Amino acid sequence: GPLGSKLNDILHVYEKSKERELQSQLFNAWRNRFCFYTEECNIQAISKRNYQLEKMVLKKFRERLLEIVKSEE
Amino acid sequence: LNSELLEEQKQEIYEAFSLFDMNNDGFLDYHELKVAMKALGFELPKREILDLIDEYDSEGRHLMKYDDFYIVMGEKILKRDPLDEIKRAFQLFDDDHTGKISIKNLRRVAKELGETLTDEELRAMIEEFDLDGDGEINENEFIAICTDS
Amino acid sequence: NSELLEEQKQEIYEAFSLFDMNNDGFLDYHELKVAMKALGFELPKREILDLIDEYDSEGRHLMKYDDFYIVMGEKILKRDPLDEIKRAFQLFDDDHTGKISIKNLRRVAKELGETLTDEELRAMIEEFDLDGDGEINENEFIAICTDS
Repeated sequence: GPLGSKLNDILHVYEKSKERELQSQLFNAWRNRFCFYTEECNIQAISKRNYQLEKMVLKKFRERLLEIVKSEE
Repeated sequence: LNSELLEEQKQEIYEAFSLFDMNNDGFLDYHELKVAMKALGFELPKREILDLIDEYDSEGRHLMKYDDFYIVMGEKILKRDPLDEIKRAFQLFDDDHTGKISIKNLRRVAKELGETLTDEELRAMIEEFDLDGDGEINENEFIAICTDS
Repeated sequence: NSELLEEQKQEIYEAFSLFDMNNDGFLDYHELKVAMKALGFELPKREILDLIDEYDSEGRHLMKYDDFYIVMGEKILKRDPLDEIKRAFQLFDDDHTGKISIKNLRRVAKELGETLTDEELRAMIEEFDLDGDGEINENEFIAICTDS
């Protein structure tokens, strides 16, 4: 009555729940890609950086160990 | 390719029809059908609905059989451009109709979904996808969030 | 270009590969950000977006590997070697004692698959530890990592 025909009311309730599930889904997708790039990938990126920097230092160790051995004969 | 209806899609058709079969007889009349199509996103002018009914009717009644509904809605669903849904969603984020999703917009969405996110979390969510730098998310930016390329 | 170490060439290649989700030729803004992060570079958003534009002579708003190599090349060569030593020092000094302990060293080796023997580590402390604490502080670490 004050909210339309029974038929038209059924429609309203339906559209609302759909609008809600649309906002929920896409908000979730948004939030997922946000965590992908700022959490998952960030940790991968920091790991690669830190790993290569450590590699660099151990290559240095190797080189010096030689120099020490070469340091006597 | 997508030559067939997925399960969510067949489900959508069934549910929509079920909502408006008021005498529960596996048939919709013109008034019932008009709103059933609105529900699916397929609004048609009076005479086009009627033309559709006449096209699938063997015995002169302004009724539509579920099996027929299923076919007709089915091909309409397959032709659905997924972008329309993204753009429609953008409207629903943009309460105040500014063409942009601001932090106040997004906070409202989160709260409505029952999520509990600090304003910093909300600010950071925009920051990562705000390309032009104005601190809000425009339509093209939103589309980019909901895509793979 | 042709003045980078082999390690560095490999380093640039790996970072890019890590965040190439389509395995196509390029990265977008988000993949680029973390790619550079992997090489130790952290630019402001505007900078990264400006950087894409300069080399996107195509209009796709993606960044080509060819271009990534050239620009990261120059940045890597412009790395201050001493900051790298210092950043690396912090990575070794897990527990922040200000000295690289024998266990600090043995830990990293595990992580990298590497193994270094007791003899190697004493020959290392003997040569470079000048305090007498049997450990390596930052200055001692610099002497190790710099060519002399």
